[PDB]
Amino acid sequence: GEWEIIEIGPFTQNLGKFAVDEENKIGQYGRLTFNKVIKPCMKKTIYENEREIKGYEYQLYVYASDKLFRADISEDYKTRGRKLLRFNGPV
Repeated sequence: GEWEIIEIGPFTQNLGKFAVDEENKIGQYGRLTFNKVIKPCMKKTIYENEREIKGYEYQLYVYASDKLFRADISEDYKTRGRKLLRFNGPV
């Protein structure tokens, strides 16, 4: 368990892809969000000791046209959960 931001290209757009494809999950009715999906993203892996988990939290900020957004991805184990949900962005 230790890491953080990596790149500033796909790493961001990535969440954007699953963003609209997952926006439904955490929520109920997804929408359009491809205006400006990026913002200061970040990621943090989560490995046990001998490969008992090896999770990864993907936090992306989707700055769409209608406004600024952001989702949170987490895929850990041992006492975690794997899936994309978060999709907000306060002001």
